[PDB]
Amino acid sequence: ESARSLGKGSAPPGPVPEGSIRIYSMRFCPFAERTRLVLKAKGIRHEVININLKNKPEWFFKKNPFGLVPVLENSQGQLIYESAITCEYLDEAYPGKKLLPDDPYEKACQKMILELFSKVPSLVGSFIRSQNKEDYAGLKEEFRKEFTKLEEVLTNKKTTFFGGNSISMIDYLIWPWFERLEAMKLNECVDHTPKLKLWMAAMKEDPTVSALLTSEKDWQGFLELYLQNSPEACDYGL
Amino acid sequence: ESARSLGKGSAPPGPVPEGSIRIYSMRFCPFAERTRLVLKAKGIRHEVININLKNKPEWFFKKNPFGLVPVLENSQGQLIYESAITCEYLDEAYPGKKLLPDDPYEKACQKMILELFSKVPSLVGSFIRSQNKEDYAGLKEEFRKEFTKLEEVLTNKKTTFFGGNSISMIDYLIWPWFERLEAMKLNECVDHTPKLKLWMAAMKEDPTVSALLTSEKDWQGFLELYLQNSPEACDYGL
Ligand SMILES: *CC(=O)Nc1ccc(Cl)c(S(=O)(=O)N(C)CCOC)c1
Ligand SMILES: *CC(=O)Nc1ccc(Cl)c(S(=O)(=O)N(C)CCOC)c1
Repeated sequence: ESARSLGKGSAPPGPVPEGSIRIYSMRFCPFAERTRLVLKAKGIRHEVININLKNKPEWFFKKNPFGLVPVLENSQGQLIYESAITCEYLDEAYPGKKLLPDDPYEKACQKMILELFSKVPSLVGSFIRSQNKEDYAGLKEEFRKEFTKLEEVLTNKKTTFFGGNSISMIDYLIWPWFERLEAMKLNECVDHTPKLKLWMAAMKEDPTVSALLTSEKDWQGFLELYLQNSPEACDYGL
Repeated sequence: ESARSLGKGSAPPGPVPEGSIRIYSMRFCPFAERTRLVLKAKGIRHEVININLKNKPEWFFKKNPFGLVPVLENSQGQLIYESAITCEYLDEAYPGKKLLPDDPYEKACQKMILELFSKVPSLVGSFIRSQNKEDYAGLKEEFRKEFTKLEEVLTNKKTTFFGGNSISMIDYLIWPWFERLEAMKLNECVDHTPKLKLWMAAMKEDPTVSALLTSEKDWQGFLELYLQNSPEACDYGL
């Protein structure tokens, strides 16, 4: 019940309490998962408001002019949007495990890997446009070309994760699209990328990843409603 | 002569000397201008190699797998690519005026403005596809819609520049597309954005901006060669 989304007609929410940060999220949004993985990895006390992205509250555009999740709002009333900006803000503003390195070059390397990854989220988009076994063969080739680039980074570094032998920001920033691969029937696309495939196994063992992972049944329930343009897609399961 | 570009058949260059950083650039590339504005604003000793982007040296893909400028290479042999990553790396790695704020929220704000700007560079692309007075009217409307978003930020802050009353990273990151507006005959697109129009006048007075500004005759010379796919476009004037 508590996780039910707010949509059109919902009262603007009150001030974020001191000692807490608020995320405007949607339970199946991969971009907002980035921000929730960081909040959990850093142990930041927070509250979640889920937004019905099919049936947005008008007041939500006061939080983010683009009308997109994720959005952070703190007790001072500051608003931060764009998933990679929300994650970096949280790593700098809060104590705990640093997810980005302090060294400028190593930090730039994490960003360059994110850049290597930057076509993957629009391919997941495009997966919607796949109607038949022919489009599905092309889609799989497109994922393979992108995954080879990430495979090369792990072969150069010979580390468990993209930022070294410990999980760091860059892993959490790319993870949500890998999480969705099995439910999209694109698991085979890591078959030519053995290190990327072991990276996925190591990610699923991470306490933070494991605490936020959605079951394939849960993601399928969402997608089917999403693809009808159902106002209930966002509240699948509730 | 010294600024002449290296292209196909050119010897791989030697190691970057200690005390210097190298940029792989192209004299009329707006993305690489971002990095050169930062190098100049921060007083960083550097050397420039200009790349013939129409006739790339094969060795240039060893600097950047994407084959794009800008690229930084330091004396340790580290490579940094993507214009916004090269600029942030330089602000963190070198002394002088900080171009990004230390406060995490104010830094996130600069990034959110960059996000507001993110459609402008592909419209400049698209300006190439404009053939006639009708396409030019549509193009102008598209620039206006984007410029209104930046106009709102200056009206909210009531500062000279996008990051406060002093010029900072965010100004240098968006400047190169405004510099090119007069030569593209898109000067009129700031006519409904009076604060953005005054921001352009303040930018042209900045010592760093003014030191790197290319004349309209120089940019026209480049564009005409560029649009023929001339291998000499990059060396216009030399
Ligand atoms: C927050 C969010 O879900 N944004 C977003 C925007 C575009 C696309 Cl394509 C996606 S998706 O790849 O997960 N897919 C279409 C399912 C929809 O997720 C809302 C997500
Ligand atoms: C470095 C660089 O010039 N990159 C680049 C990539 C695409 C586009 Cl469209 C441009 S441009 O908007 O300046 N224009 C097409 C002129 C070409 O500049 C090389 C630049």
